[PDB]
Amino acid sequence: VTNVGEDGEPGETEPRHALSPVDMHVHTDVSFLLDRFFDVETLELSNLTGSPATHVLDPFGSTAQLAWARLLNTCTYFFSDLELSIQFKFTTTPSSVGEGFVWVKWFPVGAPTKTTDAWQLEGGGNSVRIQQLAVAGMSPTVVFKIAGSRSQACGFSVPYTSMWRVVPVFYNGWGAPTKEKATYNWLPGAHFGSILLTSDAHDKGGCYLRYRFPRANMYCPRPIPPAFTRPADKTRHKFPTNINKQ
Amino acid sequence: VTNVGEDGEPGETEPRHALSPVDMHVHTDVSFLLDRFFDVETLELSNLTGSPATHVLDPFGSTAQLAWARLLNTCTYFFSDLELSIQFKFTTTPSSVGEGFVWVKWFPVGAPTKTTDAWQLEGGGNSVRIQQLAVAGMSPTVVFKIAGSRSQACGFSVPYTSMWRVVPVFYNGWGAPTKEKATYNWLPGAHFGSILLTSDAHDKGGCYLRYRFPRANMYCPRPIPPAFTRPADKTRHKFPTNINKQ
Amino acid sequence: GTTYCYSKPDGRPPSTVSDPVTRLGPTLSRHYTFKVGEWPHSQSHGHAWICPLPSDKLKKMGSFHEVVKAHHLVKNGWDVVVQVNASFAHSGALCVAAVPEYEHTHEKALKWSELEEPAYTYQQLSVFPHQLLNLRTNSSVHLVMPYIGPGPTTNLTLHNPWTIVILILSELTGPGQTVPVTMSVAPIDAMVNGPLPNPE
Amino acid sequence: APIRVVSVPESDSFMSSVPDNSTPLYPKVVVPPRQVPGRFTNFIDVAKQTYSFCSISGKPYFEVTNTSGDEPLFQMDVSLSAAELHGTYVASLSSFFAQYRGSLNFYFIFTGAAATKAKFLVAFVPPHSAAPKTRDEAMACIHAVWDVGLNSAFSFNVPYSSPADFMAVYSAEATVVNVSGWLQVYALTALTSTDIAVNSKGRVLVAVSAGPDFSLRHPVDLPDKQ
Amino acid sequence: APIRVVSVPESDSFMSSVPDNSTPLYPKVVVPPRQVPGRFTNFIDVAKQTYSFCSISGKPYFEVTNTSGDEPLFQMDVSLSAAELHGTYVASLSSFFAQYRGSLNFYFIFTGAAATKAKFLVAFVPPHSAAPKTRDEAMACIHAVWDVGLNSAFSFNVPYSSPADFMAVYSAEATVVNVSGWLQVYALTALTSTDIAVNSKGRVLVAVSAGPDFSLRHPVDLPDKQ
Amino acid sequence: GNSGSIVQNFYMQQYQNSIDA
Amino acid sequence: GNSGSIVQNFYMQQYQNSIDA
Amino acid sequence: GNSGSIVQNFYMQQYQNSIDA
Amino acid sequence: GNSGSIVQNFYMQQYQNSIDA
Amino acid sequence: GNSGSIVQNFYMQQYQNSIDA
Ligand SMILES: CC(=O)N[C@H]1[C@H]([C@H](O)[C@H](O)CO)O[C@@](O[C@H]2[C@@H](O)[C@@H](CO)O[C@@H](O[C@H]3[C@H](O)[C@@H](O)[C@@H](O)O[C@@H]3CO)[C@@H]2O)(C(=O)O)C[C@@H]1O
Ligand SMILES: CC(=O)N[C@H]1[C@H]([C@H](O)[C@H](O)CO)O[C@@](O[C@H]2[C@@H](O)[C@@H](CO)O[C@@H](O[C@H]3[C@H](O)[C@@H](O)[C@@H](O)O[C@@H]3CO)[C@@H]2O)(C(=O)O)C[C@@H]1O
Repeated sequence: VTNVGEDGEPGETEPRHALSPVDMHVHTDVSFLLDRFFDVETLELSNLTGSPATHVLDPFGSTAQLAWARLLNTCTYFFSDLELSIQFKFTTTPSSVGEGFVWVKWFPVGAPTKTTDAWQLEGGGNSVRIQQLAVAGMSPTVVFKIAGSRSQACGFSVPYTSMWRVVPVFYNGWGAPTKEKATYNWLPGAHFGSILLTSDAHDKGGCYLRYRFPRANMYCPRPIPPAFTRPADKTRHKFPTNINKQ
Repeated sequence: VTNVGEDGEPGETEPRHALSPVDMHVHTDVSFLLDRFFDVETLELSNLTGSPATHVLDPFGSTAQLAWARLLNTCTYFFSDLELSIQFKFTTTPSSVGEGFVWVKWFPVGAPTKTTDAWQLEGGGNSVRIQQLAVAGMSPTVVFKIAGSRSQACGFSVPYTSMWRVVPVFYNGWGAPTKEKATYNWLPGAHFGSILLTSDAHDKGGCYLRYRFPRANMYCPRPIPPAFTRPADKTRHKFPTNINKQ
Repeated sequence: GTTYCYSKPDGRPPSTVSDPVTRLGPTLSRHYTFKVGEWPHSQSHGHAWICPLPSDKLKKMGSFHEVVKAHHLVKNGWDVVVQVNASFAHSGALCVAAVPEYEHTHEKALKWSELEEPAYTYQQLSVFPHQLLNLRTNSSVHLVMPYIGPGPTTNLTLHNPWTIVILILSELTGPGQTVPVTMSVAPIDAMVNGPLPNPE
Repeated sequence: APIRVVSVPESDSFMSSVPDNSTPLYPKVVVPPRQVPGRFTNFIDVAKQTYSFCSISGKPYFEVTNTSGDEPLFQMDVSLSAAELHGTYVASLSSFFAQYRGSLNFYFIFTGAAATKAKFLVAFVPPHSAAPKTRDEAMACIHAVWDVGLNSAFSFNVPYSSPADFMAVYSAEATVVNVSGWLQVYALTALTSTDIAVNSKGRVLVAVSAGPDFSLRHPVDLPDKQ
Repeated sequence: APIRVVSVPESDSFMSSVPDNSTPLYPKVVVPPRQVPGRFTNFIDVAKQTYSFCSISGKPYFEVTNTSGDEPLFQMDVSLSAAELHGTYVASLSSFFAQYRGSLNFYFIFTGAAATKAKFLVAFVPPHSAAPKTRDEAMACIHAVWDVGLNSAFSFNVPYSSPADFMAVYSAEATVVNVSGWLQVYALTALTSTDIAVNSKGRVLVAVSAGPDFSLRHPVDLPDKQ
Repeated sequence: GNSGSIVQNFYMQQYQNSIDA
Repeated sequence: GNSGSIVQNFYMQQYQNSIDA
Repeated sequence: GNSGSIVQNFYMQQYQNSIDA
Repeated sequence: GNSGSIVQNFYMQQYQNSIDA
Repeated sequence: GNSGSIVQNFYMQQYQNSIDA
């Protein structure tokens, strides 16, 4: 009612010569917010021998206060490719590992799994056994050394493997006929596939997972979790910054 | 009066067949004088654990006899992008650090700040904790190793972040409603943003800040500070040089 | 003669307010005229009258004054004319200037006052938009400054961008009396934002 | 024939935001196509074309009773890190950044029964003084009048007023780019009702959409919860 | 398929003036526009289109009294690291470099009261001999005459005379490119005044603008204060 | 979105990433 | 001003630095 | 089949591999 | 005289060396 | 004879080897 200002008048609000543009919104571009490296996870290695476990690239669980945590929670359905950096930190005296040969293998959404030592390198007694799937072949293997290695890390790009045209970050259903608990918001292969780190370290070190999700596609906006306690009435939420009264 | 020479004549000066050009002034080009690396500052690191402090890229204070000190004092308002080099020097016996993994993170004009250990890498007991914001993500992280690292330095470019279309290197006003001391020539976010260096060194080392300011834009010339004591009457100011009586 | 502070004044309306904008007709931002001070025979060089515009003296613009009272921000230039009064038997000169974010003021901010500059400054004061008042030549310095500052407009209650320096170059040499300085500020291209409430 | 190369000083450093990508190790993957509706492109779109519901003492509405006068009914420090925003979309989206910019639209939906009527002065008070405390105090400022019983819902635009080309998504001890003012709804009259024993009060929901000129910048990582 | 490369000997060295830039880690930042007046481009411009005020015994002027003759009134070793320059813009700007080049303009503004008059011989004396000590000595050289009471201000151009394609911004124990000569103002007559009990002396300000052919080169870092 | 180098296509559009229908 | 290589544009004008309006 | 770079032809088609008739 | 590569102009003719009038 | 790269001419035909008349 009445609209454009100055007259005390009922529905009549005042004028607003709305703003110009700068930045063209671009930072809030879902594809851009997601194409960078995130420190998601931290895990330890496996000994070259034993009958070890594969690890799963599932950045959909969350709960850890991390920005990329939420954001993936912001949408119902997601699709993007993957990109890694694995860094391996030291947890003892760095002079313990002279070699430090690390085997890594990537497993695509839905690959077979049981592995036991099965490859045997020998030479001058002693002789090493690497893992049955640590080996090089079909799924990409990546071997790197950490011995003065100016950056104890390795890295690469890996495609959207799932058999699902998109991934439901939420699922009002079960992924199995047996409607068991655990099988709730599940639906199998709703992730990026898996990896196996294995080495004569394993002890002496932890890892550093890092994902970069290029080509981000987000479908169906969802409620965006608060992330901070509710401040008191009629007040602000004061925080420490690059600004502030010095 | 009279002008062009030879006649004793009053206002009449003599002739001057003014000079040619060479160098086209170009060195005094504000954009060029500023696009190089300056050793501005020197600071120490922070332990991977504790509840540390961010550092502020404010090259506007000055007082230190450094050329780039003045020059930034030569103008009222400034704008340029930033560029860094961080070198980390050793302050003990270089054989103390076998690893020397250093986490750095850059914070844009006006970012949140409280950080405590929050990321935990584990593997074979011991286990490391890095900083809550040392982690990789939104603001750029840079991790480098200093272990034989042929150049113990790292480096990168960072954009003009401030919310101010330009930065007042001088401010006849306050940046807060509470006209307190400290809040004088202040006005928040009148700088480049901040950084956090953190590592299993911290002790064993200092740092080496270096800025390069590309795209320099200087508005309103200001008085240019003298930099040397006032010499005696009718004399010169003799100095040591690449010339001089040998 | 008319000297411009960096550029003629723009009547552009603030790049940073979707908020409703009242422009000030001259008849509101009228003209104001006060006495700076009495340049005396003793005041050795390097002295000066700081006139940071407009504050301190803002209570006295009694009309322009009024609208800037009940309004959050303003963008405006300044037609300003400093007028020393002296005979042809006096000697000496000053240099009066408009300075961008001038500061030293021993935080007696936005209050006009008196100081003694460091020297490298009076020597280089002229590096700003200034004019010479030479007692054997003229008796008036005239300048016009435009809105200026980090923000596309500011709060005159917290920040004064423009500030007139009235510097003493050659001491007042001549008849025993003093030479009264004076100044007429009148706002150019005034523009306000956000009316504040009622003083109750 | 070998190329002549110099190893730039940072050479073996990592850096988590490289504008470039890593080496592929599983090529030739063609992906299945997706019809799946509502793929959003940019976060500002849902924030603009979407109303969030405010936060006051825990509920998303404010009350009018058959007794009120000039006591301000709704008040908020215009800052993203303000209270009455805490619950909302816009506010929470902005946590993902450093600087915000623009006007915000408020939607008040009076929800008292049709037998009921009332009026309010929604006003915006510029960040100077020390905050008004009565209608007759705010009235001198930007405000409009809402007679519930003309529109049962109304929109009000909290403008962007600042020397600040951008503003602070992460506010704190009052700075010059920390606050843009105060939103206040006051009670113009009180609750008139067919029968005051049934309808004695009214609940006006209050929602927040993002402003058309609204924008966000400089993505940031999360500090310690607080 | 890998390229064949040889690691040039300096490979992991730093070097602080690389003609090239570092790797970006925060792209897509669009900056707000700036109207803000008086953006200078090159430092020689303000130095040319701007007068600085000289330095003599602490003050920026020299005196004439009702008693003077040939005693030289103003004298300066033409070098940037000269005394009477110490305070000024041009001089201080040049500290930022190694070599200067060209003429400099001097502005003398006589400021004695209008009841007053006087004259001077401003002269420039070439860097050979051992410096003149009386007007009748300098007169044989480049100079003009200033009758204050024709112009109350006058300009005088100290030329560039040297086998030196460039000159020394940092002078010292007398070298061939260390000095270009001597500026001297002498008193042609003395102070005539309507009434000598009131006006007995006069103050001529003396300012220095940069020469049109003036230029600077080879940016340098600051040595120990001295 | 965020891929900005020139060498970003050092590898093919086919090899590098994934491809829709 | 002082950027003089060829590889100076290895990265984009958009990514590398900042951009005015 | 699986050779996808640009530099894959850094070496010649003649030198690199084998050649049929 | 003796500069013979292709990359010899990796840097500009302006930046690399000196320039006559 | 056996020179087969592309970078084989990284250096000039004049600088690299020898030249007949
Ligand atoms: C995938 C697989 O087959 N794994 C088997 C490994 C691999 O074949 C082996 O590591 C290839 O390098 O081999 C295993 O069996 C080997 C083991 O029994 C050793 C111990 O004597 O002998 C190996 O054969 C010898 C043979 O005895 C010699 O005559 C000579 O030919 O050399 C070979 C090997 O160099 C067996 O292949 C193993 O022990 O791990 C079985 C794994 O399942
Ligand atoms: C941002 C954040 O959440 N920081 C919290 C960290 C990180 O979640 C953690 O470093 C991720 O690697 O974790 C903190 O809490 C962990 C701590 O209590 C340890 C000690 O027992 O347990 C961790 O959970 C274990 C769990 O007990 C096991 O069952 C199994 O699942 O492994 C996990 C971890 O590998 C807690 O998450 C921490 O101690 O720093 C709390 C930080 O705030």
